[PDB]
Amino acid sequence: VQLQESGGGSVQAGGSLRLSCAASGDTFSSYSMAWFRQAPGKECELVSNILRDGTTTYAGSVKGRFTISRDDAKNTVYLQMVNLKSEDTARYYCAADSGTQLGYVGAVGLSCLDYVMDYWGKGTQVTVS
Amino acid sequence: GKGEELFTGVVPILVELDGDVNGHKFSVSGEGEGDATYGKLTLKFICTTGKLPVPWPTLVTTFVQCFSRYPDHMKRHDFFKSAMPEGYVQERTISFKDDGNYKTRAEVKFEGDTLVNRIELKGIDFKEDGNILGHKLEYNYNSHNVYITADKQKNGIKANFKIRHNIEDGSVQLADHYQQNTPIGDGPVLLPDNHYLSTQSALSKDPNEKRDHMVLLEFVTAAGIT
Repeated sequence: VQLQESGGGSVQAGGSLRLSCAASGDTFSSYSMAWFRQAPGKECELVSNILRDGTTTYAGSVKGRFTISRDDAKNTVYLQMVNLKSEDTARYYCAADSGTQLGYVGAVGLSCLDYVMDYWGKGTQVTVS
Repeated sequence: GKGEELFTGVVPILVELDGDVNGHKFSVSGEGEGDATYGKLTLKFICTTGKLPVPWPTLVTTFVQCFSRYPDHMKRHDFFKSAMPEGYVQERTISFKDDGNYKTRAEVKFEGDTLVNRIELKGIDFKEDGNILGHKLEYNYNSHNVYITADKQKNGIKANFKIRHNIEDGSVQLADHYQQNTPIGDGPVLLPDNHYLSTQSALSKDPNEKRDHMVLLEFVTAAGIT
């Protein structure tokens, strides 16, 4: 499986962005999907999950502004962000996993990879001005 | 809290495990001590049934997170100590990639002044030719985080994480961990916000020990909340 993020870039504070992540192959629906983000000099954060069973979770700082969703036909996961703030500036990564996923959100350590996932996208920069 | 106060000094630890992996039966007895002030564990485990049929490193996570150092600003998130002295049940499923799984049930509680971890382990569907039953893991251990989420319904917590076990040929064997902890007592416990335990483990041998055994020096520190 390859994961490819798109839909990032620059945006005004108060604006919106929809990140997309497309998976290759024919095995998507069984994966729990997640969005991580990391800003310079900070711990990586798991910001939102959508589990295999459909359950969604969100870091407290984005609850009510971010919405995660998946399309098991297009094999894609999305992160709709509204009312973006400077605090949201970071590189955002898509990840997929077939192991135990319980909906953890929050800091995961100095590397996103410290939270072990089967597959990772290369990420996309989001810069809020 | 009463629970927390039990850990301000050095506490003796006893670990006892009965195991059955693919029908291979074994028992392990361990002794040591924990000093939660420093998140420090020193433990020596001995296989009392002869040769351990699985690699020592695969049993590290199974062989007392109540000894984690919770920074003062995070003390309200320490479920493990809050459940003491009556203790907690810790259950795991550990799934080795492309191989078998362990299921463990342990009770962690005080017996007198001693913190005891009593474990039953069942392993099934392993390959005799695989990294586990074939003893192909290196005798070392990487640093890992343990990701904790609350389980209000059971008045406890859950955790998940994967362990990366170095293999002798240079590859890595993943061990996915599902964990649940529930209090043995019916009294109040602390239910945490999401956070993680950062854990470093060093494996060694006692030069004067002829039995199959493992010496473990481990440091566990809670993190993720500012």
